[PDB]
Amino acid sequence: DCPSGWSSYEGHCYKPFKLYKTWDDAERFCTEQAKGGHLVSIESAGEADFVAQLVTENIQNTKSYVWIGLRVQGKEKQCSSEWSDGSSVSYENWIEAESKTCLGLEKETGFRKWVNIYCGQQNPFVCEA
Amino acid sequence: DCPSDWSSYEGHCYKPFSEPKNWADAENFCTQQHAGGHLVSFQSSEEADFVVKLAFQTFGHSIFWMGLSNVWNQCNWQWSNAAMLRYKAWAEESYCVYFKSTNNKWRSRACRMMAQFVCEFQA
Amino acid sequence: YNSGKLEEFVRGNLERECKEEKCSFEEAREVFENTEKTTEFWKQYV
Ligand SMILES: [Ca+2]
Ligand SMILES: [Ca+2]
Ligand SMILES: [Ca+2]
Ligand SMILES: [Ca+2]
Ligand SMILES: [Ca+2]
Ligand SMILES: [Ca+2]
Ligand SMILES: [Ca+2]
Ligand SMILES: [Ca+2]
Ligand SMILES: [Ca+2]
Ligand SMILES: [Ca+2]
Repeated sequence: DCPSGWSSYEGHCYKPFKLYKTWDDAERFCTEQAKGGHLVSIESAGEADFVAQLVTENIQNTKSYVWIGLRVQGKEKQCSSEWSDGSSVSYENWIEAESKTCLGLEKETGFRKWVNIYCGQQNPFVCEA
Repeated sequence: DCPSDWSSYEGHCYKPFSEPKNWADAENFCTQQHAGGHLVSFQSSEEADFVVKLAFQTFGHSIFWMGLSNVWNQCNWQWSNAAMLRYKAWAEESYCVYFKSTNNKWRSRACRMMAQFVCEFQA
Repeated sequence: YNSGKLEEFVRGNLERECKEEKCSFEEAREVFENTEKTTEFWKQYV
Protein backbone atom coordinates (compact mmCIF):
# COMPACT_ATOMS: atom_id res chain seq x y z
CA ASP A 1 0.00 0.00 0.00
CA CYS A 2 3.10 2.20 -0.12
CA PRO A 3 5.04 3.49 -3.14
CA SER A 4 8.11 1.47 -4.12
CA GLY A 5 10.98 2.65 -1.93
CA TRP A 6 8.70 3.41 1.03
CA SER A 7 8.12 1.22 4.09
CA SER A 8 4.79 0.62 5.78
CA TYR A 9 4.18 0.82 9.53
CA GLU A 10 0.80 1.02 11.24
CA GLY A 11 -1.18 2.73 8.49
CA HIS A 12 1.57 5.09 7.30
CA CYS A 13 4.42 4.98 4.75
CA TYR A 14 8.01 5.98 5.56
CA LYS A 15 11.05 6.76 3.43
CA PRO A 16 14.61 7.73 4.50
CA PHE A 17 16.70 10.12 2.38
CA LYS A 18 20.50 10.40 2.50
CA LEU A 19 20.22 13.97 1.19
CA TYR A 20 21.77 16.81 3.21
CA LYS A 21 19.21 19.58 3.74
CA THR A 22 18.15 22.19 6.28
CA TRP A 23 15.00 21.49 8.31
CA ASP A 24 13.02 23.87 6.10
CA ASP A 25 14.17 22.32 2.83
CA ALA A 26 13.71 18.81 4.23
CA GLU A 27 10.15 19.44 5.39
CA ARG A 28 9.35 21.05 2.03
CA PHE A 29 10.94 18.18 0.10
CA CYS A 30 8.80 15.72 2.04
CA THR A 31 5.62 17.65 1.26
CA GLU A 32 6.58 16.94 -2.36
CA GLN A 33 7.40 13.22 -2.17
CA ALA A 34 3.79 12.27 -1.53
CA LYS A 35 0.39 13.84 -0.87
CA GLY A 36 0.31 14.84 2.78
CA GLY A 37 4.03 14.23 3.12
CA HIS A 38 6.00 15.68 6.02
CA LEU A 39 9.11 15.02 8.08
CA VAL A 40 8.52 11.96 10.28
CA SER A 41 6.37 12.39 13.38
CA ILE A 42 7.37 9.94 16.13
CA GLU A 43 4.22 9.33 18.17
CA SER A 44 4.94 6.12 20.08
CA ALA A 45 7.88 3.94 21.16
CA GLY A 46 6.96 1.39 18.50
CA GLU A 47 7.06 3.93 15.70
CA ALA A 48 10.35 5.20 17.16
CA ASP A 49 11.78 1.68 16.93
CA PHE A 50 10.50 1.27 13.38
CA VAL A 51 12.08 4.57 12.32
CA ALA A 52 15.39 3.85 14.07
CA GLN A 53 15.65 0.56 12.16
CA LEU A 54 14.77 2.31 8.89
CA VAL A 55 17.50 4.90 9.52
CA THR A 56 20.18 2.35 10.53
CA GLU A 57 19.55 0.45 7.27
CA ASN A 58 19.62 3.46 4.95
CA ILE A 59 21.77 6.20 6.51
CA GLN A 60 24.80 4.77 8.37
CA ASN A 61 27.05 7.81 8.82
CA THR A 62 28.36 7.72 12.42
CA LYS A 63 28.00 11.50 12.11
CA SER A 64 25.28 14.02 11.20
CA TYR A 65 21.76 13.88 12.61
CA VAL A 66 18.46 12.73 11.10
CA TRP A 67 15.64 15.29 11.04
CA ILE A 68 12.27 14.53 12.61
CA GLY A 69 9.24 16.82 12.26
CA LEU A 70 9.11 18.34 15.74
CA ARG A 71 10.24 21.95 16.19
CA VAL A 72 9.35 25.33 17.67
CA GLN A 73 6.77 26.98 15.42
CA GLY A 74 7.30 30.62 16.37
CA LYS A 75 10.42 32.56 15.44
CA GLU A 76 11.37 33.46 19.01
CA LYS A 77 14.81 32.76 20.49
CA GLN A 78 13.46 32.04 24.00
CA CYS A 79 9.89 31.42 25.24
CA SER A 80 8.35 32.81 28.44
CA SER A 81 11.89 33.09 29.76
CA GLU A 82 12.61 35.83 32.27
CA TRP A 83 15.92 36.72 33.90
CA SER A 84 16.32 35.01 37.27
CA ASP A 85 16.42 38.50 38.82
CA GLY A 86 12.78 38.80 37.75
CA SER A 87 13.18 41.29 34.90
CA SER A 88 11.89 40.86 31.36
CA VAL A 89 14.19 39.96 28.49
CA SER A 90 14.41 42.65 25.81
CA TYR A 91 18.03 42.93 24.77
CA GLU A 92 19.45 39.64 23.47
CA ASN A 93 22.54 38.52 21.54
CA TRP A 94 21.96 34.91 20.51
CA ILE A 95 24.22 33.21 18.00
CA GLU A 96 21.64 31.80 15.57
CA ALA A 97 23.28 28.37 15.68
CA GLU A 98 23.06 28.36 19.50
CA SER A 99 19.27 28.49 19.27
CA LYS A 100 18.66 24.74 18.87
CA THR A 101 14.93 24.69 18.28
CA CYS A 102 14.91 21.69 15.90
CA LEU A 103 15.36 18.01 16.72
CA GLY A 104 17.34 15.17 15.22
CA LEU A 105 17.97 11.48 15.79
CA GLU A 106 21.63 10.44 16.31
CA LYS A 107 23.73 7.27 16.20
CA GLU A 108 25.18 7.54 19.72
CA THR A 109 21.69 7.24 21.18
CA GLY A 110 20.50 4.56 18.74
CA PHE A 111 18.43 7.06 16.73
CA ARG A 112 15.78 6.92 19.47
CA LYS A 113 16.49 10.16 21.36
CA TRP A 114 15.54 13.63 20.19
CA VAL A 115 18.58 15.91 20.23
CA ASN A 116 18.12 19.71 20.25
CA ILE A 117 20.00 21.08 17.23
CA TYR A 118 20.32 24.17 15.02
CA CYS A 119 17.66 24.17 12.27
CA GLY A 120 20.13 25.52 9.72
CA GLN A 121 22.19 22.35 9.91
CA GLN A 122 22.28 20.19 6.76
CA ASN A 123 21.31 16.61 7.58
CA PRO A 124 19.61 13.54 6.09
CA PHE A 125 16.02 12.77 7.10
CA VAL A 126 12.95 10.55 7.02
CA CYS A 127 9.62 11.46 5.41
CA GLU A 128 6.22 10.18 6.47
CA ALA A 129 2.86 9.98 4.72
CA ASP B 1 31.79 50.44 46.61
CA CYS B 2 31.06 46.74 45.99
CA PRO B 3 32.49 44.11 48.35
CA SER B 4 36.28 43.79 48.08
CA ASP B 5 35.84 40.62 46.03
CA TRP B 6 33.46 42.20 43.50
CA SER B 7 33.58 44.70 40.64
CA SER B 8 31.37 47.75 40.11
CA TYR B 9 29.59 48.98 36.97
CA GLU B 10 26.54 51.25 36.62
CA GLY B 11 25.40 50.95 40.22
CA HIS B 12 25.64 47.16 40.14
CA CYS B 13 28.11 44.67 41.56
CA TYR B 14 29.48 41.67 39.66
CA LYS B 15 31.76 38.74 40.54
CA PRO B 16 32.89 35.64 38.59
CA PHE B 17 33.32 32.32 40.42
CA SER B 18 35.58 29.37 39.60
CA GLU B 19 33.55 26.68 41.39
CA PRO B 20 31.82 24.54 38.71
CA LYS B 21 28.05 24.14 39.15
CA ASN B 22 24.99 23.30 37.06
CA TRP B 23 22.59 26.16 36.29
CA ALA B 24 20.16 25.85 39.21
CA ASP B 25 22.93 25.44 41.80
CA ALA B 26 24.77 28.45 40.40
CA GLU B 27 21.68 30.68 40.58
CA ASN B 28 20.89 29.57 44.14
CA PHE B 29 24.52 30.07 45.18
CA CYS B 30 24.39 33.62 43.84
CA THR B 31 21.36 34.45 45.98
CA GLN B 32 23.56 33.45 48.92
CA GLN B 33 26.63 35.56 48.17
CA HIS B 34 24.92 38.89 48.93
CA ALA B 35 21.37 40.27 49.23
CA GLY B 36 19.48 40.50 45.93
CA GLY B 37 22.12 38.40 44.21
CA HIS B 38 21.44 36.26 41.13
CA LEU B 39 23.19 34.87 38.06
CA VAL B 40 24.36 37.72 35.84
CA SER B 41 21.72 39.26 33.53
CA PHE B 42 22.57 41.17 30.34
CA GLN B 43 19.99 43.92 29.87
CA SER B 44 22.29 45.80 27.49
CA SER B 45 25.35 45.24 25.28
CA GLU B 46 27.35 47.63 27.50
CA GLU B 47 26.71 45.53 30.61
CA ALA B 48 27.66 42.37 28.72
CA ASP B 49 30.84 44.07 27.52
CA PHE B 50 31.80 44.80 31.12
CA VAL B 51 31.06 41.28 32.41
CA VAL B 52 32.79 39.41 29.57
CA LYS B 53 35.96 41.43 30.19
CA LEU B 54 35.77 41.08 33.96
CA ALA B 55 35.33 37.32 33.48
CA PHE B 56 38.17 36.92 31.00
CA GLN B 57 40.60 39.08 32.98
CA THR B 58 39.93 37.00 36.08
CA PHE B 59 39.80 33.42 34.76
CA GLY B 60 40.64 33.82 31.09
CA HIS B 61 38.93 31.57 28.56
CA SER B 62 36.02 29.63 30.07
CA ILE B 63 32.21 29.44 30.00
CA PHE B 64 29.87 31.22 32.44
CA TRP B 65 26.17 30.76 33.25
CA MET B 66 23.80 33.67 32.69
CA GLY B 67 20.46 34.19 34.44
CA LEU B 68 18.29 32.41 31.85
CA SER B 69 16.92 28.87 32.27
CA ASN B 70 14.52 26.43 30.57
CA VAL B 71 14.64 28.65 27.50
CA TRP B 72 12.65 26.38 25.15
CA ASN B 73 10.55 24.28 27.54
CA GLN B 74 7.44 26.37 27.09
CA CYS B 75 7.86 27.13 23.39
CA ASN B 76 5.19 26.08 20.90
CA TRP B 77 6.70 22.71 19.89
CA GLN B 78 4.61 21.13 17.14
CA TRP B 79 4.85 18.29 14.64
CA SER B 80 4.90 19.52 11.04
CA ASN B 81 2.10 17.07 10.19
CA ALA B 82 0.09 18.63 13.04
CA ALA B 83 -0.06 15.42 15.06
CA MET B 84 -0.62 16.14 18.77
CA LEU B 85 2.47 16.20 20.97
CA ARG B 86 2.10 13.44 23.56
CA TYR B 87 4.81 10.78 23.25
CA LYS B 88 8.21 12.32 24.02
CA ALA B 89 11.86 11.25 23.75
CA TRP B 90 13.98 14.30 24.65
CA ALA B 91 17.71 13.64 24.94
CA GLU B 92 17.89 16.60 27.37
CA GLU B 93 15.14 18.09 29.51
CA SER B 94 16.19 21.73 29.41
CA TYR B 95 18.74 24.25 28.17
CA CYS B 96 20.22 27.26 29.93
CA VAL B 97 22.12 30.32 28.66
CA TYR B 98 25.83 31.05 29.15
CA PHE B 99 28.68 33.00 27.54
CA LYS B 100 32.20 32.10 26.45
CA SER B 101 34.71 34.58 27.96
CA THR B 102 36.01 35.67 24.54
CA ASN B 103 32.87 37.56 23.43
CA ASN B 104 29.36 38.65 24.40
CA LYS B 105 27.48 36.14 22.21
CA TRP B 106 24.68 34.18 23.92
CA ARG B 107 25.06 30.39 23.92
CA SER B 108 23.01 27.38 25.08
CA ARG B 109 24.05 24.43 27.27
CA ALA B 110 22.06 21.65 28.97
CA CYS B 111 21.07 23.03 32.39
CA ARG B 112 22.24 19.83 34.12
CA MET B 113 25.80 20.36 32.90
CA MET B 114 28.54 22.32 34.61
CA ALA B 115 30.04 25.74 34.03
CA GLN B 116 31.57 28.65 35.93
CA PHE B 117 29.43 31.74 36.47
CA VAL B 118 29.01 35.39 37.41
CA CYS B 119 26.74 36.72 40.16
CA GLU B 120 25.18 40.19 40.22
CA PHE B 121 23.06 42.41 42.47
CA GLN B 122 21.81 46.01 42.51
CA ALA B 123 23.74 48.14 45.01
CA TYR C 1 33.67 14.58 21.48
CA ASN C 2 32.25 15.81 24.79
CA SER C 3 33.14 13.62 27.78
CA GLY C 4 30.65 15.65 29.81
CA LYS C 5 33.01 17.00 32.46
CA LEU C 6 34.80 20.34 32.29
CA GLU C 7 36.40 19.97 28.87
CA GLU C 8 34.12 22.59 27.27
CA PHE C 9 35.83 25.11 29.51
CA VAL C 10 38.84 24.91 27.18
CA ARG C 11 39.18 26.63 23.81
CA GLY C 12 37.97 24.49 20.96
CA ASN C 13 40.54 22.76 18.74
CA LEU C 14 39.90 20.76 15.58
CA GLU C 15 42.75 18.33 16.26
CA ARG C 16 41.88 17.53 19.87
CA GLU C 17 38.09 17.51 19.37
CA CYS C 18 37.59 16.57 15.72
CA LYS C 19 40.70 14.60 14.69
CA GLU C 20 41.81 12.80 17.86
CA GLU C 21 38.14 12.47 18.79
CA LYS C 22 34.89 12.31 16.82
CA CYS C 23 33.16 15.71 16.90
CA SER C 24 29.68 17.12 16.32
CA PHE C 25 28.65 20.00 14.05
CA GLU C 26 28.51 22.40 17.00
CA GLU C 27 31.93 21.45 18.42
CA ALA C 28 33.48 22.32 15.07
CA ARG C 29 31.43 25.52 14.90
CA GLU C 30 32.81 26.46 18.35
CA VAL C 31 36.25 26.56 16.74
CA PHE C 32 35.32 28.42 13.52
CA GLU C 33 32.57 30.59 15.08
CA ASN C 34 31.36 30.81 11.48
CA THR C 35 28.51 28.71 10.10
CA GLU C 36 29.57 28.34 6.45
CA LYS C 37 32.99 27.04 7.54
CA THR C 38 31.37 24.39 9.71
CA THR C 39 28.86 23.24 7.08
CA GLU C 40 31.78 23.10 4.66
CA PHE C 41 33.97 21.24 7.15
CA TRP C 42 31.03 18.90 7.53
CA LYS C 43 30.78 17.97 3.85
CA GLN C 44 34.39 16.81 3.77
CA TYR C 45 34.05 15.34 7.27
CA VAL C 46 31.01 13.16 6.57
CA1 LIG D 1 3.72 9.46 12.67
CA1 LIG E 1 21.94 42.89 34.84
CA1 LIG F 1 36.81 16.18 23.91
CA1 LIG G 1 34.21 19.03 22.83
CA1 LIG H 1 34.14 22.76 22.29
CA1 LIG I 1 47.12 14.91 17.59
CA1 LIG J 1 40.98 13.38 24.03
CA1 LIG K 1 30.41 22.60 23.21
CA1 LIG L 1 28.18 26.02 21.23
CA1 LIG M 1 31.36 27.53 1.01
